[PDB]
Amino acid sequence: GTYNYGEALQKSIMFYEFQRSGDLPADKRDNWRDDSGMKDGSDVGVDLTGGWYDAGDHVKFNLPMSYTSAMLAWSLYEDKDAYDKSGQTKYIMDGIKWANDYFIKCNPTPGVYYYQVGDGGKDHSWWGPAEVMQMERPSFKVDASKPGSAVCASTAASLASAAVVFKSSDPTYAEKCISHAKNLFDMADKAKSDAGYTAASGYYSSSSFYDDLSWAAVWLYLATNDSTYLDKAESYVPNWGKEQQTDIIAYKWGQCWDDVHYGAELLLAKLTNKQLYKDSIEMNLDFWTTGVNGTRVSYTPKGLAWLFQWGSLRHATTQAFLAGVYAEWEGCTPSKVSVYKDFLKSQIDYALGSTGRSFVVGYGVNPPQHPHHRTAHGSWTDQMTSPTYHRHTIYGALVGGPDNADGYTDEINNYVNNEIACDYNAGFTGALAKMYKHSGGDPIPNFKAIEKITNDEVIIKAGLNSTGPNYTEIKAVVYNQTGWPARVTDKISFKYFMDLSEIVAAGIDPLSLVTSSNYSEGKNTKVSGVLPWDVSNNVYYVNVDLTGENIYPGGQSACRREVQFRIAAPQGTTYWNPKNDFSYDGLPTTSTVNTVTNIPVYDNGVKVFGNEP
Amino acid sequence: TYNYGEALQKSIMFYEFQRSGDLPADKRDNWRDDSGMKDGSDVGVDLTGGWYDAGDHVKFNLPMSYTSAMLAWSLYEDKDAYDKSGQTKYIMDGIKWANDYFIKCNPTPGVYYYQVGDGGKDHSWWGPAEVMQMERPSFKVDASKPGSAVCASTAASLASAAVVFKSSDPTYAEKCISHAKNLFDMADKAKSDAGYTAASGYYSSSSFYDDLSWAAVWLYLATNDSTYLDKAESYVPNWGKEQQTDIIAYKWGQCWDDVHYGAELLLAKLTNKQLYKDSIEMNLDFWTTGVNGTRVSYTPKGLAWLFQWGSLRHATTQAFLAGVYAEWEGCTPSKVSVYKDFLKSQIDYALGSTGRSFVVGYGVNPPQHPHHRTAHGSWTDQMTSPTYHRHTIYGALVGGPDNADGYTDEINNYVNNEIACDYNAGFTGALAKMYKHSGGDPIPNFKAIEKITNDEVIIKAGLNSTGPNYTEIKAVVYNQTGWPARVTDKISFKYFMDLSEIVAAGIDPLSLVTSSNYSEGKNTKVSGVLPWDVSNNVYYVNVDLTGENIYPGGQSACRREVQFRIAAPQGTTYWNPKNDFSYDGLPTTSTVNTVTNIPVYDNGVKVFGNEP
Ligand SMILES: OC[C@H]1O[C@@H](O[C@H]2[C@H](O)[C@@H](O)[C@H](S[C@H]3[C@H](O)[C@@H](O)[C@H](O[C@H]4[C@H](O)[C@@H](O)[C@H](S)O[C@@H]4CO)O[C@@H]3CO)O[C@@H]2CO)[C@H](O)[C@@H](O)[C@@H]1S
Ligand SMILES: OC[C@H]1O[C@@H](O[C@H]2[C@H](O)[C@@H](O)[C@H](S[C@H]3[C@H](O)[C@@H](O)[C@H](O[C@H]4[C@H](O)[C@@H](O)[C@H](S)O[C@@H]4CO)O[C@@H]3CO)O[C@@H]2CO)[C@H](O)[C@@H](O)[C@@H]1S
Ligand SMILES: [Ca+2]
Ligand SMILES: [Ca+2]
Ligand SMILES: [Ca+2]
Ligand SMILES: [Ca+2]
Ligand SMILES: [Mg+2]
Ligand SMILES: [Mg+2]
Ligand SMILES: [Mg+2]
Ligand SMILES: [Mg+2]
Ligand SMILES: [Mg+2]
Ligand code: NI
Repeated sequence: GTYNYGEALQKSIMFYEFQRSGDLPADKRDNWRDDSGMKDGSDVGVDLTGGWYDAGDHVKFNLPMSYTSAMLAWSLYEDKDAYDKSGQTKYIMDGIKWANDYFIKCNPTPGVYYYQVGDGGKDHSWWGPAEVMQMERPSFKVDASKPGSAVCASTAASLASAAVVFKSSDPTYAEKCISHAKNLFDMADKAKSDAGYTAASGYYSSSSFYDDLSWAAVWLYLATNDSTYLDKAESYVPNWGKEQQTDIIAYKWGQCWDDVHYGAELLLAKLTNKQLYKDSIEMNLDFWTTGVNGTRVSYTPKGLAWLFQWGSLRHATTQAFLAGVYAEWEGCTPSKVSVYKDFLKSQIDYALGSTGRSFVVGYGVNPPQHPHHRTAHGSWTDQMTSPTYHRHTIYGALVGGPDNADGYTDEINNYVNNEIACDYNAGFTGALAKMYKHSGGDPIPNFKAIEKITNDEVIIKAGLNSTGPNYTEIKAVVYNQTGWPARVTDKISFKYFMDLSEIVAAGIDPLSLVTSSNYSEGKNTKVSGVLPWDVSNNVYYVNVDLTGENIYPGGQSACRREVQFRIAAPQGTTYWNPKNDFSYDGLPTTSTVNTVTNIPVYDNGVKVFGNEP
Repeated sequence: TYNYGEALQKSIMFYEFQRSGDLPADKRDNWRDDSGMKDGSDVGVDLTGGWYDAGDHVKFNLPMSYTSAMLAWSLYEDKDAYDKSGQTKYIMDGIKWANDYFIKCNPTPGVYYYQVGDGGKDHSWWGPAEVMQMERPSFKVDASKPGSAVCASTAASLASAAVVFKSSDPTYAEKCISHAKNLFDMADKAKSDAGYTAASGYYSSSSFYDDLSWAAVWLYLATNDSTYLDKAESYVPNWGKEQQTDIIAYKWGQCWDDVHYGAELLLAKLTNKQLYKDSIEMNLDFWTTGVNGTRVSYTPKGLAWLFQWGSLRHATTQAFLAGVYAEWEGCTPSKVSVYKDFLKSQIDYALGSTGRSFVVGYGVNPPQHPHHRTAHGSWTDQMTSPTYHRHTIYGALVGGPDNADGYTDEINNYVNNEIACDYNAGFTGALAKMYKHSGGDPIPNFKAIEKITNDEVIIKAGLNSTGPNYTEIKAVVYNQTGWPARVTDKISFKYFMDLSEIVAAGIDPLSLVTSSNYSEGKNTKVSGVLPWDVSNNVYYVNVDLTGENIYPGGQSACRREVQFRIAAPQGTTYWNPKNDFSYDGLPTTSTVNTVTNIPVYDNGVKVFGNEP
């Protein structure tokens, strides 16, 4: 049971690059993600482009998004040596900056914070790649009158933690992050309410904000060194959730997007050395390991600390991270250090392959093949079932995980065991960095996700629609099956080649033949008259132009354009011979079209599919 | 402000968890059992019983008798509090538990066993009382080797017990008196602690005239024979004085080593002489308002702090004496409220006035790591494992904070976090008085039947070595018993296989060869292949550990490793471990892990794992 923690780490970081929204950098290392959500914020007149899509959807939910970047920054703060040695420092910093540059955009003026872009209902009702989304993507904000303490504080924490890890390499950016972190924190602190945080209801409803206030205050303290914030962080503790039948700080759950008091108390213990926080975090970690006060988290037969049905791996690997960080602190109860470090490894190893298979996409043995993800799947027909395989490998994604009995099924709509999301990989990345520091495992040098194109991106299918002594009528259908990256193809055209030697010999002008279209989709489709290709050899063709048609891989009608065209010799004549026409050879009889390779398709004049005579 | 009745109830219960010997069937806990069952066997005397002193298992009669004497004093002073709280039965059972033991320790006139167990050997092992393996020698005093303090302290315990048992059990009261008289005679004739040596380093005595007066006072109350009152008073000029003065010491407090405080309090009530009234009030004043420019230290949060060791023990004991004296008609009127305020303030500090309780299993945020072997319940002779106490020793008052209220709840801090008999003695009496004054209902029908929080007996296994014709298993059984901790000498386990392939090969499953390369216990017996459910071709290998002295008291002690193999004829290739029930999930390495398909039995009863 040996696992390459370095490779797992580099892939977990790369996962977020695949989640990026906005104007993607020229230096990206994949060939399947491209610009998307480019009009984000346009509905309110604010540039809100950037950030990460939440899960297998394209909504930008700022609570889990900010929780994610705050956790990544925490990891970099605790283990920079791991990121430097593994050569991954540059990549995680770029990811941290990607999320935070967007949060800065979301705080355009003091007192205003945009916390979501996209409508859950509108976004989830379409199954296709991010690059060609066609639906409205509304922007939502909170302010003094419509407060969002949890999301504002979670974002302040992300910005503040970003400042901590960026201060050394670029103080100006760190300074800017702190400025926005302070405003968002003040908004959250004064309001003490999530009343205005409504667009995320049912997706990321907030069940607490005092935890976020402490978490944000702790990070502002670390970024500014102003104890004002440390006092504030401690002041919220009495208001944190407690254990039902006692008056003790809650300890039977774990660090997650909705509950960050575990991370806050862990850091408060390290920063103040106060018994209360040491007792609290150890009660939580003990519950996750050896058990405490006659209570322990459930464990699957195969060794996974199982909190509950949704994202079991997410919870276990996040706790593994906290256990690892706390175990290295001098204040940790000496007798628990080994228990905590063993827990860190056991849970991470479960995710990586201890049961005989990996739960990380594109990593290890038998990794998940069908994670619930729209863009990685790459349907061009708005169907979760087509194609029957994922066209892209979204490296590093940690799936939800098995049930309490280690039961797991790899299906695209097992939206409970196979979901993937930013928050699922956040603590995981931190735990991996800690294990790499402990046990190594070499990352793949200069790793990239430049995929081989596995299906022809723009094709054409054709068949004989009608025939007569003086004519041939073809039914052709062009299909946009683009995926590298998925894209609108509005400059497509195709050519139908004929040998008109028989027309010339009959004493008829080959360029005089009547071309026509019985039917076609698209206001712009244009069928040319007969044009010369290689006159010396009597080869001519008909050009069918679809330029202007916004064909995109987002539905049956969307991805295609059918065009029926005919070429006719004079009425009443019988010398027309389609049998010596290049494009007629092997042409499917009947109108039941089949893919053909002798009716070449061009993209902006460049042949991309099929052959010429 | 606090529930004094519940506190009182649990403080009494504390002693039940300290009990050594053959425990009663009416026991209200499921984690303590018979222990120290051979106590006295080295001298041919049944010396079983009594209370273990602190977080250890030595029976130190000086603090033990001080404790029971103080508990009886409380019952004598406040029977009405015990009756109303419905705890009378429980404190009387405790008082009798200690005194029945002291009686056993006085087997013949002039002979007194004052200790069972050796501090050095007892403290060198960290585990539950029920499975102690070390020798526990008995020690005695007699005319040639005297122990005046321990003999008189025991006489006081027995005589005070007689006073409170006289009404309900006059015969036992007489029994206690008979023995009290003999031990006091021993102490009075000898006037020396020269032979009291086995407790050196733990409870060495620094005075015995105080014990002589304390015993004489109780013998007088028990017998009404003026002879004893005269003796009690005759020892006063021999009590320790305050340095450079002829003043009876007043700057310390009532405790196992110095009982002149309790003796003078009682002598004041019994004789009304000014000498005694002045002396006890000088002590109480020193502890409250201060006196002659001197006063005990107080912590910022209100704790009268006497000494680093057991600060709570001293403060709550003085609280008890203050309460008793304050109620007496002879107490200076103006000091009555002062003394009663002190009683409440010191008790409230112990119960939770600083924001947390210093009483195990009581109030808000009580101590979780008291220095106590059996409550912790380690099965590996490790103070550090497990990292939490497997049992809740209700009522135990911890040592207490430093002079700045600093307190660290950790198992290894035996100075501020140990618990002991004497720590709860005066405490119990002060609690009875607070209950009488402010109430607080005890918990109805309270018992300490805990849920089993860890599998008491488990087995871990792994694949030792394999082959095309065999499977070799390495398994380790572990005794992690705690309810109660116990020797598991009737343990066995079964390894199940499906031998359909053997039958199909024309071979007799019962002919396969079983063997063992390594075995930890000398009684380990690995059977040949046996039938279990032949209808489904299920056979098994039975591994019997019966006879093994497996106990929760050490890394090697609690476990037994067994490596066994089952093999088909050499050269054959039909052996298939995959359809074997016990092979499923088996760690494919010599590194073992907890498994649930190799069931463990205790006297034939399956206690861990599943069968096919
Ligand atoms: O009281 C117990 C603890 O509850 C914690 O709160 C829980 C809450 O009780 C529970 O219902 C949700 S389930 C939640 C899941 O955690 C998210 O990861 C998941 O995300 C969805 C997203 O909503 C979808 O839009 C996309 S398509 O898929 C992702 C897949 O993950 O949504 C689920 C439903 O909202 O989790 C809460 C957090 O753990 C409290 O935080 C804790 O304090 C207490 S003790
Ligand atoms: O000089 C001032 C007064 O001294 C009194 O005598 C003191 C003595 O000087 C002092 O050393 C001890 S400290 C002692 C403590 O009292 C015990 O309760 C404690 O018990 C230990 C036990 O020894 C261990 O075997 C077990 S595992 O743990 C328990 C934990 O409590 O041991 C401590 C060290 O031996 O206290 C004496 C009594 O107060 C005189 O009695 C007094 O007259 C004078 S004025
Ligand atoms: Ca929260
Ligand atoms: Ca032709
Ligand atoms: Ca003495
Ligand atoms: Ca078999
Ligand atoms: Mg660009
Ligand atoms: Mg570090
Ligand atoms: Mg603790
Ligand atoms: Mg019995
Ligand atoms: Mg079978
Ligand atoms: Ni598949």
